Amino acid sequence: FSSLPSYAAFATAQEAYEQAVANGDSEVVLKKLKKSLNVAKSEFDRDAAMQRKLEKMADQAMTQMYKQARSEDKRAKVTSAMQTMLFTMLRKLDNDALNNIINNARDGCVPLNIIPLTTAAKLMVVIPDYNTYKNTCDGTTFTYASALWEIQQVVDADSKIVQLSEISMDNSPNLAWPLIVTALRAN
Amino acid sequence: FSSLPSYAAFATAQEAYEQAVANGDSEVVLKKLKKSLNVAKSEFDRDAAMQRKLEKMADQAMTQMYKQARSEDKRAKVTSAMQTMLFTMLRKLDNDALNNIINNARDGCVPLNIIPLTTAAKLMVVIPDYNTYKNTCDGTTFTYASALWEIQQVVDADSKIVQLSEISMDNSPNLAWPLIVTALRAN
Amino acid sequence: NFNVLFSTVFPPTSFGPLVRKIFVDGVPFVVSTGYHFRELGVVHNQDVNLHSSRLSFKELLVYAADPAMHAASGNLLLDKRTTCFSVAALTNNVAFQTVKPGN
Amino acid sequence: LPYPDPSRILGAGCFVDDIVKTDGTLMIERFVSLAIDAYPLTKHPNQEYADVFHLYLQYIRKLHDELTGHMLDMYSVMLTNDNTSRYWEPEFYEAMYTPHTVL
Amino acid sequence: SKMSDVKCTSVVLLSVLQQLRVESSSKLWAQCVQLHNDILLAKDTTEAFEKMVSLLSVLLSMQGAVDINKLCEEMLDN
RNA sequence: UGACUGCUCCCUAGCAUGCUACUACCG
RNA sequence: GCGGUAGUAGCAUGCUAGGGAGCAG
Repeated sequence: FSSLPSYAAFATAQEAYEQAVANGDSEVVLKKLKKSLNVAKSEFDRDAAMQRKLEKMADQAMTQMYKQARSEDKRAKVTSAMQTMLFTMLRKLDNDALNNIINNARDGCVPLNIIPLTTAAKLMVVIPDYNTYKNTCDGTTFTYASALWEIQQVVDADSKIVQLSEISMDNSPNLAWPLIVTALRAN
Repeated sequence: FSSLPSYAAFATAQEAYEQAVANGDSEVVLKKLKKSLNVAKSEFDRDAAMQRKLEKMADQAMTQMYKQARSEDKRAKVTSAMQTMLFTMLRKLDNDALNNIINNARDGCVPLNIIPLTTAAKLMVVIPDYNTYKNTCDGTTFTYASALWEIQQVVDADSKIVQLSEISMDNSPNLAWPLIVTALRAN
Repeated sequence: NFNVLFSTVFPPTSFGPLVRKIFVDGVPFVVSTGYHFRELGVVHNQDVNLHSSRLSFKELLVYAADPAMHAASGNLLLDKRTTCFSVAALTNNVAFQTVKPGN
Repeated sequence: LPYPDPSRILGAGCFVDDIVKTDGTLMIERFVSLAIDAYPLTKHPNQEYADVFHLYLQYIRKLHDELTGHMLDMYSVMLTNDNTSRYWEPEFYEAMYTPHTVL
Repeated sequence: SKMSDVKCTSVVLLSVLQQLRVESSSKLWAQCVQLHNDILLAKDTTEAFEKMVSLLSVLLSMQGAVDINKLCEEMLDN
């Protein structure tokens, strides 16, 4: 309140009225002793009820503008994370076996369900039981999707390496059974 | 209440306006005094309501604090507590099978698998000492989990097939006593 | 109603997004530019550009959400636990998720 | 009036998700929102159903004597029971099933 | 009574067994979840006290993990 | 790891209205 | 003697936001 431009009048009117109490004041000067700090006090309160509103308004943009900054800084951290993805899932397209089906296409459009089926290098087979295993993945090589795949690893549900000799007809009760066979393309 | 700095105004003015009717005076003096009582009374019924709100407010922040500190000691001690809960609850059930496999597995006779409920139901426990064997099983009969099993094979530490006739507080000090007894359920 | 009946005659690998190769600043992307519905037939997108330079925010949200790039960079999958058609395996391991008891 | 299955309201106070209701004093609002649902069981002709509501009003008081008595023996704090007694009286919950909506 | 005290001790027995990382052997966690889901659906206190021996024996066959002696001399069953 | 909607109780901060006393100028 | 005007404190209502929790499909 030490810089409000209505402190001078209030201060002076207080001094004139209050400080001059000991001195004999007649009933005519008493009006000046009374109706001089009055009105001035009203105006000061008016000069303080507007300052309090300007302060709050001000401290509602120095908070709503930190939030406009925060979000743009964030908008630049996700815009650079999707970019770092769509350029890492691209360096992975064996562009000899992929430009060989987009080319044999009538216009260059192909179904998406035949891209991993004809242009992939690895196969993952998930097998529930032993009966399913001998009709799908018997031996070290097997044919699927008009191709030939050679087994490379057989992990299990626990993710521990199984060998192709632990898989018997009677040792089967001793394996975590969802078995995951990883195979590579041949030729 | 008391002890508030603004309290020596609702005491002097309260005492004055008070005594003022016995001695008495003009209506002017009475009005003057009342317009000092109310002028320095609002100052009391304002500084003893703000406090009235701070005194209860304080006792809330210092209660959320008590909750954020008991709920972090209730979560950091989960392990130690649920094991105590379980054994306080296992004593109250007063079962017979449950109170056997617990006493047996405190002196040493723990199992090596799940206790099966079928009729073949092979079992494997580890008798640590001769007294535990003498109390539990006599002959070819074994009592465990309030059920009777028939011993089908006894095995010392490595693969030492003990015959039931040579384990008798005698030949007994000469072996590796953590045995692995195999049995099958009865009926 | 007729497409519903006539779509049971055709191979199940012909239904789904129709992809094509586009170029965004000299690199080949595979994106979806249509669809083949068992009921509504063949639908083709109206605003597809083959040669672009810069991707905005509204053009990265439509390229990350599409299954065209996730299922063209993952491994083939043959899942015998289910009888539903299976497309691809996005990683090298299969995730098994359980449910805990109550308190 | 609608009323629930008693085994659903009883079994919702016994089984939860840790720190939730493995300590009732840290959340007494869970049991005021479960006694609102159990209120119309007080009118049931079966007296084993009408007891599920009086059991929830007796536990909310237990959880309040403890709370205002656990912060007096470890921290010299004294809570005032003014405007807390409404949650173990059967008139805060009776007003949720009467017309002339409030709040 | 007695069927509600067994149904609450098998909820605390599969939480002790879930905090000991028995979830990392999916050939034994698949039996413990079947002995706990079966006790909760039981309708006799003679065929739920025998799946509580199989389920409890999983904890007493896990050696070092739980100190049985300390936990039984802790103002409990002696 | 934690979807879309709807209802509802409790606590805190801000805005306007409604009967009063206090101020002060003005009638 | 009364009315209007501008601040200040105090008690309830409705609405707009944030936070925690409960139920239903």
